[PDB]
Amino acid sequence: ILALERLREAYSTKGRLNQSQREELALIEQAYDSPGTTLERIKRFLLTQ
Amino acid sequence: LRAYNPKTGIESLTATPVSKASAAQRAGRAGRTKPGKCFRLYTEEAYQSLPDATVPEIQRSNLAPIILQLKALGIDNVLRFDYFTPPPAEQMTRALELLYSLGALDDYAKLTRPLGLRMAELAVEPMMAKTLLSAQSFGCLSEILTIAAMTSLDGTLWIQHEGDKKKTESVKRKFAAEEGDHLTLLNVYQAFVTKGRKEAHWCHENMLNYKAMIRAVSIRAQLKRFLERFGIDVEESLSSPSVSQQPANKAEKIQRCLTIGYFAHAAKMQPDGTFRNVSGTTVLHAHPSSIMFNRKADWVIFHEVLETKDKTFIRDITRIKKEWLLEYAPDFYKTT
Amino acid sequence: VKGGVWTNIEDEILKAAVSKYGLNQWARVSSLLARKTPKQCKARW
Amino acid sequence: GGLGMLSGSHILIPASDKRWCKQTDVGITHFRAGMSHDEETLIPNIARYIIPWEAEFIDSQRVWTEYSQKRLEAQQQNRRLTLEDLEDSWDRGLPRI
Amino acid sequence: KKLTNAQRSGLNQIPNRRFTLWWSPTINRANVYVGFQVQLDLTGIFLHGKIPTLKISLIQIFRAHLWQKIHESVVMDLCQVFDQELEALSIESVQKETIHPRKSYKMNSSCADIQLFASHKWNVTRPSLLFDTKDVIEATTTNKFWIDVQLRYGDYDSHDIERYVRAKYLDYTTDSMSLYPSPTGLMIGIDLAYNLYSAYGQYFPGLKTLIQQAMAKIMKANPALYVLRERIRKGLQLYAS
Amino acid sequence: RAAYEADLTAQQSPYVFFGTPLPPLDPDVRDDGSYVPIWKQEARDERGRKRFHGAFTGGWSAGYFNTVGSKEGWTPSSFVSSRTKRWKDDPNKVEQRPEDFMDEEDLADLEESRKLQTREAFSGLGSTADDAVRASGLMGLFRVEGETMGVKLLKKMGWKEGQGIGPKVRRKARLGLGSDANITEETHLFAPDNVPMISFVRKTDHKGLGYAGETGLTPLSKPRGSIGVGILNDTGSDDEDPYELGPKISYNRVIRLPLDGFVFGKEPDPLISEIIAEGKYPPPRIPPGWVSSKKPSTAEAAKSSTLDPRARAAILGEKQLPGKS
RNA sequence: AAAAAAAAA
RNA sequence: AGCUCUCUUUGCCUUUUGGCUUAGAUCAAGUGUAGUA
Repeated sequence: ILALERLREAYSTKGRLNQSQREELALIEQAYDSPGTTLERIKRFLLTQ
Repeated sequence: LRAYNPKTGIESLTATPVSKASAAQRAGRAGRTKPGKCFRLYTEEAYQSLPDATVPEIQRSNLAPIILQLKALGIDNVLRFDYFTPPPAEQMTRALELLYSLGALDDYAKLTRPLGLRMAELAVEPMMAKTLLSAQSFGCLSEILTIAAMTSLDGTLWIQHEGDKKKTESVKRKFAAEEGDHLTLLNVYQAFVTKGRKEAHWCHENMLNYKAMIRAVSIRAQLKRFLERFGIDVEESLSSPSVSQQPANKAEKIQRCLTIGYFAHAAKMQPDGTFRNVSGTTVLHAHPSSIMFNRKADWVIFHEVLETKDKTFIRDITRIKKEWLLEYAPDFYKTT
Repeated sequence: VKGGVWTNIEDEILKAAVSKYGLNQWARVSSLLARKTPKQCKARW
Repeated sequence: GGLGMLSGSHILIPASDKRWCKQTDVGITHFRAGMSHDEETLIPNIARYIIPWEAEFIDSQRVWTEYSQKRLEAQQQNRRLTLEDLEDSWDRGLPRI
Repeated sequence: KKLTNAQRSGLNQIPNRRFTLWWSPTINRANVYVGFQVQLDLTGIFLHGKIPTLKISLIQIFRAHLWQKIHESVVMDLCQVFDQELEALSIESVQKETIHPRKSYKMNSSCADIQLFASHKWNVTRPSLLFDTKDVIEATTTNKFWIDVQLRYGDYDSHDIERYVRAKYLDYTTDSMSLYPSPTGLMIGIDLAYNLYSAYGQYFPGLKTLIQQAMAKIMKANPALYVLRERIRKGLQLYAS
Repeated sequence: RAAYEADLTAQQSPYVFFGTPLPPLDPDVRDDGSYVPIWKQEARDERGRKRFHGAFTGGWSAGYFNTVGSKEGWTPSSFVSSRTKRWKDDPNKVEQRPEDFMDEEDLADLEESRKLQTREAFSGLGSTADDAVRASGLMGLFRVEGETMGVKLLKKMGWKEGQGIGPKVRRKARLGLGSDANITEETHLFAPDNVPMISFVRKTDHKGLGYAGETGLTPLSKPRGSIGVGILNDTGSDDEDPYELGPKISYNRVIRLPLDGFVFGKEPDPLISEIIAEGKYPPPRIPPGWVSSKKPSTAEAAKSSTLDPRARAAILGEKQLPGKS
């Protein structure tokens, strides 16, 4: 939870965001919707990648 | 299952869990010729948890045509009738409000003799029956008679050739007109009948069906016969070469007759490409079969509306104007 | 969709795009490819 | 409709910006407020609305010792501290209470 | 939308236009220390210096000769209300003078608007304001009256309407170049930028109540005034709840 | 243009006899009628130049070329009346409407303000406003339905809110005295209760039966107005509460082997068992001696079907609604 | 105490 | 051991990239359905 809002403090609700910020916002909302898969992906990346 | 929400008053084709009778007939139809297997993809406690029978169908359907039919039989006392199951008390209020908006019923919940019977005895959807019965008092009738023939039709006219995308777009634009999908259907009928010589292979190059649309031809014959027992002479001027009337005003006449008959289903296009109702609450999208799917419009009428699993689609778009709707629905619309 | 795995179509279009535009204009090259960004084209090369 | 700027400078307002007209049915009144003064009212400095740090630290220490006091004689009584006994201690403390 | 840089800059300058319109009486000031006072064409708005955002917003407010149509609307409303009160005022006839079509925005010289021909020689008073009650009737008698209406777009420093109509009546009856049909008339001034009204000059008995009631009625419900207020409200995007 | 659009329109579609056929799909001519999002549109004017023309609509020019006037000029009207001839007793008294002082764009945005709304006595499509009204307590108790007149004509024909539609029910009562069956049971004539509406959950997914699913998280908490900062210079909300930081916080008051992965049903389905079985009831006795009593167009009738529903219900013996009386 | 900056049979 | 024509190889380059700077700057995107006939 905490990590997500830190990233979302970087971007105001409105704005002219380019592609990578909206990809990040999509990833953050996806993490909010599906947290277990996000945490498992984070641990897999942290072990493997 | 098809359901009909009466508060919003829209259809919905939604994926419901099956009934115990449904999974029962599932297992029964599994093992027909040899002892077979069933593969219900859910747990046994879930199997205990489904309802025993299907949802009653009169609680999730348009009660407007069946209240119309029950009045056509003569049982006006629809409240005191021996139904097998009682319908919801407010869905039929929406139904009879729909009946009043089409005329038919009076202020005193009685069928009107001249018009109400004439919408009553037809086997067509009531709103466009009201469209048809208003044509003679205003003008052109055979064109919307043809549209009534082809709207009483379920399977689509255009065959789905997945190998053609710009070609099917061209052969739709071979017939298409900007003033609604109804004029496109009228054009395909007039192309098939006047010069087509009832020929199926011509429909085979034109990506068109054969059986359902000649069934619609028979439907047009039946509607013309039913109006012949209405005592109104049929103005069959299509065979005549009298084209001296200007076609723009006649197309305006056709869509004006439609908006007299389809005043309830009115929507406005929003600049993100969507459609909203008069209240501006429900989100409506153009169905991916009309030409108006990819065209600009301001105010539209649609033959039907249905809620799918994700988006609400509206069908048979036709262009209108605002002051037409203010003129022809004084009891139903009023300016701000 | 702006993601996926690299197909043969995309690799050949990327190489022809690099032949025309060079290795310092990845936004033109990525404009050629529908599903790939300038960073993804650069990473693929 | 103004710009809403906040000021940190000594900006005096001449009294010509203290008059107003009003229309009535028996006449029109052109009021000029501040006639009894020959003194201009001054634009409020922002720094007079911000509590100095030293006093804020002192009150933070004092009101947190008070909070520990009410926690000690609150847990030997009720189970949760209310929002009436801490209304006096509301916007105090560097970790605000 | 896919939008050009001139249009980007126009959209970016819109709130500055609204701010400049809102604070226009204190920006378009008279105490200025320098600035060539020019008049905006076909209006009575005087500009000191060049402020382009103020000028473009004021042109948008007063499009399509709206100053002239306001003047015509107010004078014809006054003329018809005059037409309802001939009998008690001993007015023999009422006339609407329409010699100069574009006099509503000329501030150097003015002409009469409405003429009232009297059946009997009225005893005019000393020239007094509309809200002045100490009427001093003089023994000089006359048989003709005229009503002049003028529109003022006042500013923050000069929007006293009584002194304005006093100065205007004395200046337009002192000089010989301005032609008035009778020596006794009534000057009516309408401060358009603050919604004020005043009248100054002679009065035959019974006129004062009619003028004040009619003026209140038409400041409440003139149509051209209404479209002026609607244009200002749309320009500010300032609404009432 | 001209000849090309005409003859390729004639070539692509002679079959559109009614209406107007679509403009040709060519690289030369443009398809004006097709939709072109909002992030693809160009802002053009009536003429068709990328240019704005207002003080508050983003233009560097307002009025008739930075002038309050017009091309045609303006001419005042004459107005003469007296005792012999007055204006108010005139036959054609032209009143002063506030629309001859308006411009074409004033009329345009005035009719833009004139929104269309459905009437209060008839329900429109998707009118979703009663949910917040009903869930208000005493406000929902005092405020009632807005008397859509289908409901009141149903009241006229003998229906009451709180119960449904059907034949009369000869049930005694529930007095609220428990479940006492010692009442005399003289069974007044009542009406059937309303069946509840079905409110089906939205199924946008292929999730299986009985699956609650992976639970989703929530974000961690969360003289009126200003002039504005422009719609392009807003970027994102760089105009907050100017006085104090942060969004305001909500405050608490106090502190055979089956298939792999497939389980076997312990008990069979009852009706896949009674399909073999004989059922719960025997066939009738059928004694000897009984014998069969009898030994071994629609369109044209519909043409002559002149029976009105009044005489139809008279000969079918169905009670009718009361009319005007 | 104007210009950029509001298009070539 | 010549002169013409043909072919190959060698030469030739013959339509053979005409400045600058913060690579001059920036660059997400309409809708795609379809228990039953």
